[PDB]
Amino acid sequence: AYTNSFTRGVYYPDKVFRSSVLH
Amino acid sequence: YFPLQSYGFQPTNVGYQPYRVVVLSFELLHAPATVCGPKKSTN
Repeated sequence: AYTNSFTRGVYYPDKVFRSSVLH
Repeated sequence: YFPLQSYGFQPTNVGYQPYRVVVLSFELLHAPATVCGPKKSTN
């Protein structure tokens, strides 16, 4: 069987804080 | 080729001697530090 993942499985790429930004 | 070989390390041998090696690998990261050079923290 299968299912759609949608937008699941994103993770923080590095241990740096960033805010109000597109990376 | 065959899976392993043995060194003929004999006391009479100079590049044919056994050399010990240590590689120190440094984990520079955005994680918290835990291995640090001796340097006193100020206020």
